[PDB]
Amino acid sequence: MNIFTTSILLIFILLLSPILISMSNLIKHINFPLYTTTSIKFSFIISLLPLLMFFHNNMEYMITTWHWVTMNSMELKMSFKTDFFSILFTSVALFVTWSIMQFSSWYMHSDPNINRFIKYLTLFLITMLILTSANNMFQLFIGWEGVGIMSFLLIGWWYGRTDANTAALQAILYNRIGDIGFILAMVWFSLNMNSWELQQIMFSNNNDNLIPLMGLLIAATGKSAQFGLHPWLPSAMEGPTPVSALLHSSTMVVAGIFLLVRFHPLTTNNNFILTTMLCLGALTTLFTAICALTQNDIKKIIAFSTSSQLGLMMVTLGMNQPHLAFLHICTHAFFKAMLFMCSGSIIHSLADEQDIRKMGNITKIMPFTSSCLVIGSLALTGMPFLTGFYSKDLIIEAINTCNTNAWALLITLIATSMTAMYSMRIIYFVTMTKPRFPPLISINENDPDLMNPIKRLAFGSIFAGFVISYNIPPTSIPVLTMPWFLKTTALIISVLGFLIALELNNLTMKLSMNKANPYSSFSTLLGFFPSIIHRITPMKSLNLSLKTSLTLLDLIWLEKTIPKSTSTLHTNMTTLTTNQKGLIKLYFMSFLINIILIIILYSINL
Amino acid sequence: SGYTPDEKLRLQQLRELRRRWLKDQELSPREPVLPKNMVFKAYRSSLFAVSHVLIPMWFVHYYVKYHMATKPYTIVSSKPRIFPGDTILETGEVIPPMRDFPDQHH
Amino acid sequence: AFCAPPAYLTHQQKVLRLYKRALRHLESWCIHRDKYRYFACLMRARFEEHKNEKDMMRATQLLREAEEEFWQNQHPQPYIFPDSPGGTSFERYECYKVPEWCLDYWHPSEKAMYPDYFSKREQWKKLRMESWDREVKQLQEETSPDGIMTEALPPARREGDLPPLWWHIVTRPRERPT
Amino acid sequence: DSWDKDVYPEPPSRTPAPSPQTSLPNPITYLTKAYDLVVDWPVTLVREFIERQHAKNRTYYYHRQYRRVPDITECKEGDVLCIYEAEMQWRRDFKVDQEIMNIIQERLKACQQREGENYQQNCAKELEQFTKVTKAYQDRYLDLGAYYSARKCLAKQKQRMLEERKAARQ
Amino acid sequence: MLKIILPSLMLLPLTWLSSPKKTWTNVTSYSFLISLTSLTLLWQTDENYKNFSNMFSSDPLSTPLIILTAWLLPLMLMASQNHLKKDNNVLQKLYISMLISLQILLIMTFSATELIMFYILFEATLIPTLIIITRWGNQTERLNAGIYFLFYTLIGSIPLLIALILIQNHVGTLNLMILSFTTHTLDASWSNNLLWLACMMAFLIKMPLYGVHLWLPKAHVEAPIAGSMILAAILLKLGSYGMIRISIILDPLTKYMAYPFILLSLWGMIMTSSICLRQTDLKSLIAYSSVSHMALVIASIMIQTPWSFMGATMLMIAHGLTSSLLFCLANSNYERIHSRTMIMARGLQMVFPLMATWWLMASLANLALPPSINLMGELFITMSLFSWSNFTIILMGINIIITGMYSMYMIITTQRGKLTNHMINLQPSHTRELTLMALHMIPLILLTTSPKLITGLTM
Ligand SMILES: CCCCCCCCCCCCCCCCCC(=O)OC[C@H](COP(=O)([O-])OCC[N+](C)(C)C)OC(=O)CCCCCCCCCCCCCCCCC
Ligand SMILES: CCCCCCCCCCCCCCCCCC(=O)OC[C@H](COP(=O)(O)OCCN)OC(=O)CCCCCCCCCCCCCCCCC
Ligand SMILES: CCCCCCCCCCCCCCCCCC(=O)OC[C@H](COP(=O)(O)OCCN)OC(=O)CCCCCCCCCCCCCCCCC
Repeated sequence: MNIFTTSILLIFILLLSPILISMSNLIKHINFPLYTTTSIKFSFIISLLPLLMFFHNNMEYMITTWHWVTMNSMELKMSFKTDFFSILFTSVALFVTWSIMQFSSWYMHSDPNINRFIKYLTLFLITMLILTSANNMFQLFIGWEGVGIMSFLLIGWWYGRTDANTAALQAILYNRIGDIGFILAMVWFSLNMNSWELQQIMFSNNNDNLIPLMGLLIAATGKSAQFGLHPWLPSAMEGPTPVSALLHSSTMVVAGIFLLVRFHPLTTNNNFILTTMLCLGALTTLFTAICALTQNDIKKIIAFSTSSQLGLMMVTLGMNQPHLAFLHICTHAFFKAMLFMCSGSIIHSLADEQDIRKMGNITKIMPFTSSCLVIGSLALTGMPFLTGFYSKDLIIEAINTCNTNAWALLITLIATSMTAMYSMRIIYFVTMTKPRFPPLISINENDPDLMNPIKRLAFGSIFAGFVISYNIPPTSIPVLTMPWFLKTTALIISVLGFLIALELNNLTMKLSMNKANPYSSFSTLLGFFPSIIHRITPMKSLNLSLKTSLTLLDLIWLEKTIPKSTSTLHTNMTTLTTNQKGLIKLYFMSFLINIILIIILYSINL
Repeated sequence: SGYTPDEKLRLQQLRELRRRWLKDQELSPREPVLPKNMVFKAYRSSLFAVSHVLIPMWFVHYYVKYHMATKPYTIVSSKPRIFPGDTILETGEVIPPMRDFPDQHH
Repeated sequence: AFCAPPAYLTHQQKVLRLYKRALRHLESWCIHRDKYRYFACLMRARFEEHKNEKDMMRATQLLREAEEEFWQNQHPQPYIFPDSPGGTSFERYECYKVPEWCLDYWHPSEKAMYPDYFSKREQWKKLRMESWDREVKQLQEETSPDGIMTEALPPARREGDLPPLWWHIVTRPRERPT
Repeated sequence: DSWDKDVYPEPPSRTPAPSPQTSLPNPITYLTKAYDLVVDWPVTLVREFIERQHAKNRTYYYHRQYRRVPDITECKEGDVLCIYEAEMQWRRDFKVDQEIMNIIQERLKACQQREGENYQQNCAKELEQFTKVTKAYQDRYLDLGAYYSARKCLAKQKQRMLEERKAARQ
Repeated sequence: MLKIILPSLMLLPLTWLSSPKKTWTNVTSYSFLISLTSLTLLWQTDENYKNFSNMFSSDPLSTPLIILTAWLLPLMLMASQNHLKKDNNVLQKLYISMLISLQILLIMTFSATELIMFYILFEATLIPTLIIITRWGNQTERLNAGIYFLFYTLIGSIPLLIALILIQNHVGTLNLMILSFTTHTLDASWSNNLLWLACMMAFLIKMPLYGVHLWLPKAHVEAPIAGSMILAAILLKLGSYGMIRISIILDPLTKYMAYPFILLSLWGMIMTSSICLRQTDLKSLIAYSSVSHMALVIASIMIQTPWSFMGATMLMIAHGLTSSLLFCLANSNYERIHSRTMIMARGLQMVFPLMATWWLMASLANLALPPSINLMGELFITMSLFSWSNFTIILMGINIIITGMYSMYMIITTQRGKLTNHMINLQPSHTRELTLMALHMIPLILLTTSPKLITGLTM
């Protein structure tokens, strides 16, 4: 009971140490990226210890380190709920972030602010672990907003780029709408259960939770970039590739899914919330796969892939399978970390060149990166007994064999087939065909700082799903008695998607121009959602602001009403009263009028 | 059409001055004027593990045992899984096993 | 970038710009090099077959129709070079493009870190100080009393002289400062 | 442990004895033994040194107790002296009731975390205690406003008792 | 309280008797010592209130305002001692005397136990800020700004004086504790409605309420840096403190009389946040942000919930600190480039990295980043407003979204982006102004660490 808490708080202390070293004025004498990478790997080992403990005895922990404040009947205390979810996500996030730190040390070379980059990544990791391990909703909010702000900074890393600043701002905007949902849920729970503590939420499981669950759904939509609040993630690909990987591929974007997993005991008793989560997740995974079908930037392709997988997790939460959603969080974190790392190595080898139309022959010119990219693509599509088998195929079996919406099921299967399709698109246009890059070959992937984190993520993407799923305590009883076409559905549609995409790519190889179609235009232009919404809503909002509020109210009508009208009235009155002619004849006639009026007033008053 | 002689001569002179400026951007070999390795396993990981890990582990363990366990509901854990046939360490009793399992088909 | 745009684009310049943009979008559609070379030779054949037009009113009409066809058949996501505007690496190092006048505000310790560079900087400053009066006189002489004025600038026309307004061109930050 | 099980109840732990079927060594047992020998021994040594230093310099402090001043019900209106004394006593009791509610809520949270999967059945008495003390707190302190006072609490209690008496007529 | 009032009084002979080469140093050091002395009011180990004398008392609400005033005096001196270097010695000492008199009168106003003395010190604080704005302001419009400020406040405060004299005639003493104990319930007639409006409209003017907020943006724009700091960090909070003090004797008709002002506050915070979105002046943007935050404070005080009162106190302290910090950063840029245009200076992150860090931290405080006391106050105000009516969450959410939008827009357009390389007159940084930013940010961190100090009367 002491070693467990000591390990958790030692994770947090080891994460906080490079921040103090950064502000302690000895960075100029040490190797700060290497020191931080060693800090992350030691944090990962010290987090492996409670992973083993929970795999042994399934101890479920709640740790109240520090008492912050007491406000009448609400006792705000810094508490950590060390769950299955907290422990496993902490270990996976630390392993991924170790790979990310080493890859950042390789990739952000010849960068004057590499120490600031590493410090920002460390701050994001600290806030992400706060968000993951938080026991109360206020501390959950602290981690949530810290993660959002560090995302803003890391997207706007190259702050001289206007598009980067715009992407960071719109990520802040969509996340703030999610924050509005989060605040609605938090306020409802404070008013009706007198705490933000998860234990009193568990005691709130037995009544109508429609308003807080709707607020949590809005928060999850904003954070996980579901439909309606999606485009900030592919916009957020504007940051550097390690930022893209760690933030928007493995750790930050699964926070809304983690929030709904956290509040799944409330969610199981509300059928409307489950149905709308299922519909929303199916819609966003179909839409994002369709958008990913015709993209050209490789980072955009894998970002829309990330959004499609988040939609799949939202579908899994729409069914009463939160643990499958968390397992898919872990497996997808491994896949997207290694995929983004391989894509970043491709980009750095091709000199900051990012779209697939000027790539090719990668299988022969970059064999290690091509091998790991193929491994990641196969494990994302769900090749058998890789890390994607133990989450994605169970999700497909559950959605086939449980009572759900028919159209959501159909578009989920179509989205899985299209996931295979865009993975084949990546494989074809990058690793296959003839070279299309500029002639000067500057490919050099022989750095151990590049090879070793990709190797660790490859070992993860091969064996981690197997190890995790065989160490998971049995929960959420899967069904296994199904017909053959409901059992091999995911494998069949993945193979069909690969074959269809291969045939389409060979048709593109065929020497003939075809007329463009509205389906391909809709897919390439992201469903017209960014253009239409990001042009009509900022225009209406800012035009309403300037043309109504500032001008019409403050600079025109409030001034016309109170101060200028008062000054005008008193100026008119003082002119009317000081318009005297200076004639004592008129003055004495006025005095006579005054005398008569006084006599009349006395005579009527009596 | 191509360059005018005006713009061509201006670009030539500006580019020559740019060459001179970029050449002057170089650094002299004295620039800038600034005013126990063993092996990685035996030394480099050793002092780091004993400094940044072991001493913080000491402080964290001290705080956990003598300032958190001394408080009532600070560290609360769920009850352990008790299966039939287990012996309770604290109480000393053995709970009875289950029934006869009539199905032995698989 | 290094040349100022004129008052208007002539017809030949508009046609050449259309040709280059059409080839770029054709390569964005074709992707593969052999397919691109085939269809680019076809596009060149179209431009060659409409090249010898003498009416020039029909030539402007053909340019308008070709532009309409291009806007109908353009790629929604054309290929952009990374350093080109709209690209991924465009304006990436503007955060590092520090202007040269912060060395004026540098502390004497930081100047003492780099003696030779600051000596050469002082030489450049003295050259700028003399050349400014020389070039202001030259620009006053070169300005037309009235008429048409463009953004082109004269060169140095005498020995021992520098082109006018050369400072912000010569001492601009590098494209890869680090 | 400065706390007592009378006000922070805790069921006795029932841990099962280890029954290792496998022949593999337990890395958890190895790491706990190493962790004890490396960390727990020096920490308990320095804590024993600190405790013996405190025993060398031992001091005591007491818990202040207030006598019961007369209640506001026997205070004449406009007599600000006894009204002030009763108002201060009421604010003191209000703060004590806030901390009582904090104690009950902390006890309920501890019950929920201890039971885990069986909290819907094994925390029945904790939830009943929480519900009863919440109902009493709402009857005595709810809807008073930001300027809550003994006079407002007395007026609310009088209104509630009048409603109860009128309901008891029929 | 006299042990704080007397040496603050003795600061004036120190100012007028110090050498011209030692005046700033001596007054800054002894005002820091004054603040350290004022920290002894936090020694509250009992539920009672520290009634020091028959005319001075301390409160869990009055104490943070007094400490904030005593802390803001040396920060005002440090902020204002740069634009007075090309200034006459007697004028510099007069400016320091104006700041010291403001601090003295504000401390006495917050520590007052009698509402007529509160009103006298209210107007006494009205005088020297008008003098500062009119005399040491920069543009032509400082005279119109001073007139607007002075007469908005005066037309507000005259019916307050009439109402205070009426309540004194009805009750007998106009002492705060006596009123709090022998409060009588009003019978809700038209005379009592007018009495309510008379005793609330002065504080609503100085808060400022929406529609009558027009004095604030021009006053803050035309004021010097110390005047903007003292205005946005103390005087609006003085209006809120007056509302909290006077609202205890207005039961029960505040329950229905609060309705127009809550609507005005919510829709006005939305409108002013929109103005911040479309505003071309940085000090105007900060002023309208202050209007929105004080509208939140107005709504909390009107709904009269203990959560609302605590959130109001926390937002008062937090907004005072962060608004003074934002004004000081904007004044640093104004002393650099001699302009207040929002879009003129853009790439300042490149040249001023540590100042950009201060800008980022100030804006994160402004948009209520957790776990700061800004978010504490805003969150508890939101909780109380949702308890009052569940549909207020829409207005709260819109306000939060636009708040984050204008804060991050300010950061991007002032720090991020390409550098305006024509601004050759960018001096690196002053240790004085970096110290000023640090002395603003650190108390925010400490109050975030211990938020029990600024909870206020209710908890
Ligand atoms: C900043 C806003 C300024 C304008 C609004 C000010 C408040 C508006 C509502 C209150 C009325 C005006 C102030 C009255 C102060 C005294 C209140 C009081 O004691 O009430 C109880 C008293 C009643 O006395 P009583 O309470 O003893 O009643 C006796 C009742 N019985 C017999 C049953 C026991 O109300 C009045 O006497 C009010 C008379 C007001 C007449 C003069 C009004 C002049 C115009 C006012 C606004 C002028 C400035 C703005 C001009 C335009 C600018 C654009
Ligand atoms: C089956 C069911 C289906 C249900 C579907 C439901 C759909 C719901 C949709 C809810 C969200 C709608 C509003 C989203 C607004 C997003 C605006 C945005 O971020 O625009 C970004 C844009 C620039 O970005 P862009 O042009 O895309 O890319 C740059 C490339 N050069 O522009 C900018 O960056 C401009 C800068 C910001 C300007 C100020 C914006 C203020 C907005 C205030 C909004 C207040 C009301 C919010 C209401 C939310 C309700 C949910
Ligand atoms: C939503 C809430 C709604 C309810 C509340 C409404 C009221 C809110 C508070 C009132 C605010 C009023 C503000 C008054 C000051 C603004 C006017 C002003 O500044 O006018 C300036 C002008 C002189 O300008 P000047 O300087 O000469 O020229 C410019 C350059 N040379 O000045 C002039 O020309 C004349 C100025 C006259 C003096 C104005 C201030 C005193 C007003 C006295 C009011 C008396 C009320 C009773 C009247 C009799 C009964 C009806």
